[PDB]
Amino acid sequence: ARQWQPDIEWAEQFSGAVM
Amino acid sequence: KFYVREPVNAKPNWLAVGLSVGASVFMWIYLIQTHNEDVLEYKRRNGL
Amino acid sequence: LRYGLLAAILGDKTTKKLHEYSRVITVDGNICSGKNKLAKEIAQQLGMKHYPEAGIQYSSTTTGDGRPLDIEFSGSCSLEKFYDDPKSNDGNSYRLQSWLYASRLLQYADALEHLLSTGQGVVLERSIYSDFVFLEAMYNQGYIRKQCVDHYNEIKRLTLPEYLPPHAVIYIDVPVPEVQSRIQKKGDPHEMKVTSAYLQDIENAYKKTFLPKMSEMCEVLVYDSWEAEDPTKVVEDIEYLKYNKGPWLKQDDWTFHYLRMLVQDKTEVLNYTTIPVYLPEITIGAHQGSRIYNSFRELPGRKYAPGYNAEVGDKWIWLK
Amino acid sequence: MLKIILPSLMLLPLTWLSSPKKTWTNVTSYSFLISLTSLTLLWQTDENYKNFSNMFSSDPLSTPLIILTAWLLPLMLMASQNHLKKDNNVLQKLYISMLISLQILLIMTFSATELIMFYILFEATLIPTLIIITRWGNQTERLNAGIYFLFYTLIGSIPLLIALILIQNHVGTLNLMILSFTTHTLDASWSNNLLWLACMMAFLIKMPLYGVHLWLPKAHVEAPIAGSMILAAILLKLGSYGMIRISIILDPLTKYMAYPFILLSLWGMIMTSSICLRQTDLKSLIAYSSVSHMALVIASIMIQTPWSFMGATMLMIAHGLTSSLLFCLANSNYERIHSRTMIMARGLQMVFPLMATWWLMASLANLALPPSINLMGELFITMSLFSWSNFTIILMGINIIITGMYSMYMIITTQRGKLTNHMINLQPSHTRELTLMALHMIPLILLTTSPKLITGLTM
Amino acid sequence: IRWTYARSANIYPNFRPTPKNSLLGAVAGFGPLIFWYYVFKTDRDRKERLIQEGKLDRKFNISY
Amino acid sequence: QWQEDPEPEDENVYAKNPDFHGYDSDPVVDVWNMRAVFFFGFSIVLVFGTTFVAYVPDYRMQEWARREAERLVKYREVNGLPIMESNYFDPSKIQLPE
Amino acid sequence: LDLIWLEKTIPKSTSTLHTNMTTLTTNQKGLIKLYFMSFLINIILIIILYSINL
Amino acid sequence: MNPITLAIIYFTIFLGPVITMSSTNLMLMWVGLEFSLLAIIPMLINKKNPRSTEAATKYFVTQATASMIILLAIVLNYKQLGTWMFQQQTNGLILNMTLMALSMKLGLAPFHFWLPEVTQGIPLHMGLILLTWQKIAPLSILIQIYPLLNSTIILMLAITSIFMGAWGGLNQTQMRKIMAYSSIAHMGWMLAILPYNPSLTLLNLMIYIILTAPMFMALMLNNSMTINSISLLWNKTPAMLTMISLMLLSLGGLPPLTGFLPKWIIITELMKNNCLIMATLMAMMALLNLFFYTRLIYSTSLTMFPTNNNSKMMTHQTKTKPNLMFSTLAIMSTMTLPLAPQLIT
Ligand SMILES: CCCCCCCCCCCCO[C@@H]1O[C@H](CO)[C@@H](O[C@H]2O[C@H](CO)[C@@H](O)[C@H](O)[C@H]2O)[C@H](O)[C@H]1O
Ligand SMILES: CCCCCCCCCCCCO[C@@H]1O[C@H](CO)[C@@H](O[C@H]2O[C@H](CO)[C@@H](O)[C@H](O)[C@H]2O)[C@H](O)[C@H]1O
Ligand SMILES: CCCCCCCCCCCCO[C@@H]1O[C@H](CO)[C@@H](O[C@H]2O[C@H](CO)[C@@H](O)[C@H](O)[C@H]2O)[C@H](O)[C@H]1O
Ligand SMILES: CCCCCCCCCCCCO[C@@H]1O[C@H](CO)[C@@H](O[C@H]2O[C@H](CO)[C@@H](O)[C@H](O)[C@H]2O)[C@H](O)[C@H]1O
Ligand SMILES: CCCCCCCCCCCCO[C@@H]1O[C@H](CO)[C@@H](O[C@H]2O[C@H](CO)[C@@H](O)[C@H](O)[C@H]2O)[C@H](O)[C@H]1O
Ligand SMILES: CCCCCCCCCCCCO[C@@H]1O[C@H](CO)[C@@H](O[C@H]2O[C@H](CO)[C@@H](O)[C@H](O)[C@H]2O)[C@H](O)[C@H]1O
Ligand SMILES: Nc1nc2c(ncn2[C@@H]2O[C@H](COP(=O)(O)OP(=O)(O)OP(=O)(O)O)[C@@H](O)[C@H]2O)c(=O)[nH]1
Ligand SMILES: [Mg+2]
Repeated sequence: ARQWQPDIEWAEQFSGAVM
Repeated sequence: KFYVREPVNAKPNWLAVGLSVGASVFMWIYLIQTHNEDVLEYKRRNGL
Repeated sequence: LRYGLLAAILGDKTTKKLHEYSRVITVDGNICSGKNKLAKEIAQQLGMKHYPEAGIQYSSTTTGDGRPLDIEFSGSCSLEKFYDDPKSNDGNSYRLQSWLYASRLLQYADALEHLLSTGQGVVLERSIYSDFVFLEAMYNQGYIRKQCVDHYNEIKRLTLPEYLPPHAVIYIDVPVPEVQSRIQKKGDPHEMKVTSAYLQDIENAYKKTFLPKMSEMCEVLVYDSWEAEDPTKVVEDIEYLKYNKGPWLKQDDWTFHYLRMLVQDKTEVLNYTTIPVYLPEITIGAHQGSRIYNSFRELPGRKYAPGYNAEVGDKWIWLK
Repeated sequence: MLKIILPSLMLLPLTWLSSPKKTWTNVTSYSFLISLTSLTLLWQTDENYKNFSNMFSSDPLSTPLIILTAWLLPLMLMASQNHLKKDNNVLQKLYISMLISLQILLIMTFSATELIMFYILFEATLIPTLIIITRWGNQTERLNAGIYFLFYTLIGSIPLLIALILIQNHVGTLNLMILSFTTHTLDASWSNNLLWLACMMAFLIKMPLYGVHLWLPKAHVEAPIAGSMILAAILLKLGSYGMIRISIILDPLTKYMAYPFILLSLWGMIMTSSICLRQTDLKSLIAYSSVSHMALVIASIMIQTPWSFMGATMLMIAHGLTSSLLFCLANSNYERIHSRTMIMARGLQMVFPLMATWWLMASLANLALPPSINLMGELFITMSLFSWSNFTIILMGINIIITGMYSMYMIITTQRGKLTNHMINLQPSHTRELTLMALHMIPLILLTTSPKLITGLTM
Repeated sequence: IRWTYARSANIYPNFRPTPKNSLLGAVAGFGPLIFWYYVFKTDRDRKERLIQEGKLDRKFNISY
Repeated sequence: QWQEDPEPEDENVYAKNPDFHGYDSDPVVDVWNMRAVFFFGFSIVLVFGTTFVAYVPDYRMQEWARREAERLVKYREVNGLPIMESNYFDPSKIQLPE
Repeated sequence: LDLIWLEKTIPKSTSTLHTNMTTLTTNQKGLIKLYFMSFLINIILIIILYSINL
Repeated sequence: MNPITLAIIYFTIFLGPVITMSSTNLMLMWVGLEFSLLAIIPMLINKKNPRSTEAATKYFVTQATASMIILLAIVLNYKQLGTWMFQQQTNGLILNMTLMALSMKLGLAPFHFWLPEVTQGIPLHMGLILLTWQKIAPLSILIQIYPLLNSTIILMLAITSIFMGAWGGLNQTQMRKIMAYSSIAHMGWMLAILPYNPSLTLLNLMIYIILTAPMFMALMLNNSMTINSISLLWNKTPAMLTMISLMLLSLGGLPPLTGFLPKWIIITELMKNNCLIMATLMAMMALLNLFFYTRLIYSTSLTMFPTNNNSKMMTHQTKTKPNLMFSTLAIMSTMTLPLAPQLIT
């Protein structure tokens, strides 16, 4: 295995107007 | 040369270096003189 | 003394430097329409600096040692792979286009900073104002997605308005049947696979969007090929333009000052091309991204800021 | 202590100024030589504790813990060396720095002479530890484990800060000797009941007490190896060390305020032990094993008898070495198949006969085989808990039976049966992996020959 | 992988409180804890009662 | 999809170096790292650390207190005194509430 | 117990409560008209509070 | 703007607080509050777009209304006592109206709804000025009358500000709002301890300023307004992650960082006065700050968010920022707890 590092889906949760 | 665009820090800023070192020497010499003038003043005011 | 407010207040002002040939000229046209030759003789005749068309490696050759970098450090895109497979699902096409806009945007700032700091004029082959013609061609042929076009228009909207436009635009009109022939007699095996329907779309964007858009702010010169084949004829057409429109009329010392602070700060120039909008075409995972970043920093002269690299013979580090 | 602390502060410049090919050798060589110097603390020929200054001082409770911390640093460096081989140089030196920083704070935490100084150091350990679990953890869940670890501690620790300030605003000082020799009996008013919980919940969360323990199985299951080693061996014992230190000033409210927590520990330990029977993840099975051992430590401290303290101190040191040995062993498989499932790899004794011996000895320490100090703790905690009340033997009898099952079930499942022959990547055990186990087990055997060194304050 | 994930990371998302769960957790949670409280409290009250009236034989007991 | 490295493969640590000890990929750095752990770990700490702990004398007065208890159990038996008094502090010095 | 009810009661309900509050008090319409209208309520409450303490 | 305008406008911005701070008379203190209000306005609205114009408008009508209320207090007091300074004999209601107006000027909740929005519509460097230098003038007035302030009003405002600042900041993906709510929460701490020990309000202000200054400077390095923008720092200025993380933990009050000292000493001094309940809630809601500061640390230094292709050009280029002040303020704002006894007194 390899260390999990954030993907596109993970980062899109900080992309909105609010959290 | 190596860089196509010559670096801003191509050579030392001798003005800053001498000024940078100058202040440091001055502050240590002033600091040390001040300390002795305080230990003498401290002793003299207190009978030691 | 790096340019700044104190440099301007002590005398470094642009309006003194400008003369009649302190102009930005952009030579436009289709593929193999003679821009290279014409742009090189406009600059030589008028005493202007020539900027060859910004390519994949434009920013490799303006920094460091000026030598091309491995393609992973320089955009991870291939013009040759665009012509071999324009619809590959590895996102090459829009990666190539997005990278080309950024490099053009940087060359424009390099060109403008030269203009405003010395007064010498510049000639550029294409620019950030004509760059979109290639993008529109890709989308019409299905080579990129609609989301890629949105991401391009977003970056353009955040970077293009910051800058002054060219004084003059020198379009060279070459019909596709002649263009398609020139590409064939050029030689490059990959560039010969270009579809003529793609070339036409480059020509339609030019005449239906670029030229009407620029005539509202720039002196536009359209030359058929035979008119352009004698560059001296074109330069005599440039010596007598009046330049009576566009933003350059309303510029003073302190409008130039703040434009010069923008274009000398290359991270400020490129800032908005890197916005965190997650198109799979251009997004890079941390693993690949960190591998590349670390390999790049082990390159000769790239490990530390320019002037502090002992490998490439820098001196007096302990005093800089 | 400044001769144990200052040389340890020098492993940080030594980490950064060493060559890329010398960092791991140099630091791990000098870590051993620092754990040798900490043995000077053991030179206690009298009944007076060692007071080195107004800041630091060592007791028979803080000396075993201090030494266990210093000895664990070289162990964790060797544990972290093979899963960091693919990182660039600055990441390794940044990992080594976070481990050293955790050893420096931990030593200062056990040697501090004042409660406020204990609290700050006791809170500073969250930073290097949060960085370790999150930056170097493996799964996506490491982000939720850092939050659970950070805010269980902090929520418990804010009331403790309040209570410590009230103690000083009333007594004038937080020095542990002065508070010992001037302690006044507390009234049984409803305000002191809350002062008691304020002073205790911080440490009862870190143990952890049953109920508020869900941070531990989350933290362990996702920390890198050296994250689990320090967590299971020292950071849990911050709770125990704190409760012993501060419970002197809380009398007589511990005679009744402790009932809810003796009951959560005694019942809670059965709940956690029985979990280890049905736990599908090997690293998770050990983490619940820790929760059920600390239950006895909580229960024995709450009754404040010379035997109960003596058993808890022995069990603190014994659990420190044993749980760490188990995590290292589970890691050794994990660094081969990159799976934590306990049933995935089986029959490993066929190809790792020596590593299967360490498994057996770790497992026998966990189920407290006489004469190991694991039993001495369990046995002296039982003796005291029996005198406290005679029906606690019912619950400790059960927990002892369950503790045998999940210890051997752990060994039978992974080391016996047929080999899972598709695992062609079962490389022979490294010399490094075997040294790591010998370093855990030899001290544990030596401490059994000289139990006097870990009897604590009462004995 | 599916089995181990179904039995850990996927339990809570698929848990909905109901009357039978809530009663079961309430009884499972505090049921045993209340039971033992009265066993120990009752025992130690009988022990503290018998030390005030001296009716205990702590004859050779000197460790606790 | 997005640009991303493929997952690195399953390497055999013994393939190239059959005497790999577990510490380093470079054989020479690798053996000296094993040697250091064994020397400072086993020859120095465990041996001398164990010795230094075996010769700490009179540890916590476990030895003095026995030597002293024998002195007291003798002195008190010959002089007819009780082996150990019920009260610790002399009742003379304790002024009780009236 | 551990996987469900001990999560639900402590860590999960604490995160639910505070997410609930940060949602109520952060969804403001951005209208200065409404802000001053609340600033008006605040002022009256201070007047009332001080009034009943004379 | 040309150098004459900057010299005039930046001098006036500096002049205001110095007039308020050096003035014995209340009308001259009010005058300094006007200088700051007037001269900041052109700075805020310099970029001239729909958002900075709304920001400069919301700011003007808020701060002008608060100014008129302060002036009413200064004038009702001159009617009552024939003097231009607040006395022990000043009417109680005169003091409370001054407090509410000044808190409206500081941004203390519940008079806070303007601050996060104004900070959002303006450039980063003017957010730095607005969230730092602009707080000294209203605070210097308050510290001059701390024997008179009603503590019940002050503690309700501080408790509100610590709660609203925590809850507000928990929901924000815009960095400039995270800084405004950070400010609101810290002003709660400065204000809670004001009527008891005004020296601790100056310690908490100074430590907040030297933490908030480099944090803005860090965001001004790449002009990063979002959590996703700041997540690219590992591929843009990775040298910055070590000190961004500590400053964020330091802003969070975590030991053993300098930012623990202000909360710890305020709590200590609050309980010297028997302010147990308020102190406990304050410390318990300061925990919520650390959560959304931790979430930021997760996105930047403890993980690597996906990066984009065009960021490779960014690396070929050379930056001339940050300056020598960022490093000086970063170290002092994090590694100065061992000097705590020299900071409190
Ligand atoms: C969820 C978090 C829980 C918070 C826990 C905090 C710890 C609890 C502390 C005990 C409760 C407060 O303890 C309080 O101490 C103060 C002084 O310190 C005393 O209280 C009293 O103090 C003095 C007299 O001493 C009086 O003038 C005053 O009016 C009154 O407050 C009482 O002793 C008790 O009311
Ligand atoms: C007696 C004193 C003890 C008090 C202890 C209180 C500790 C408080 C811990 C705060 C926990 C915050 O918990 C926060 O929200 C939930 C908790 O399920 C986690 O979130 C997780 O579960 C939720 C379900 O609700 C999912 O939406 C999410 O995808 C998943 O990651 C967050 O990743 C964590 O950040
Ligand atoms: C007095 C203070 C004591 C409490 C201390 C504060 C601890 C923090 C608790 C509040 C914050 C946790 O808040 C928790 O955030 C998680 C983050 O996943 C939210 O969960 C969210 O996860 C992801 C990303 O955020 C979203 O895609 C999802 O839809 C949503 O559920 C939870 O709905 C909320 O419960
Ligand atoms: C920044 C603080 C430090 C500086 C301290 C203040 C002293 C500054 C001295 C340098 C002054 C230069 O400021 C000078 O301003 C004038 C207006 O006044 C500008 O001049 C402006 O007005 C003139 C009027 O004839 C026109 O040409 C035109 O509208 C415009 O250029 C100059 O372009 C600038 O050179
Ligand atoms: C006694 C008198 C006291 C005088 C006090 C002076 C305080 C120092 C003021 C420093 C002001 C300079 O700080 C400010 O820098 C920022 C960059 O961060 C510039 O701001 C810039 O923002 C972005 C990108 O950064 C650009 O698109 C914009 O056009 C430009 O304004 C401002 O043009 C400059 O004004
Ligand atoms: C109380 C104990 C002390 C606590 C000290 C806090 C230490 C800082 C913790 C936050 C983490 C620092 O953040 C860390 O930054 C370094 C370089 O700065 C990054 O380092 C890595 O990435 C960057 C580029 O991406 C490279 O320059 C570097 O060589 C590489 O190893 C790590 O990926 C990141 O995790
Ligand atoms: N997709 C894409 N291709 C581009 C872009 N700019 C240049 N190219 C390609 O890169 C090559 C650049 O050469 P050109 O300058 O356009 O044509 P030429 O052969 O050099 O002829 P002249 O320059 O006019 O003298 C062409 O083959 C173009 O297809 C672009 O913005 N997008
Ligand atoms: Mg070309």
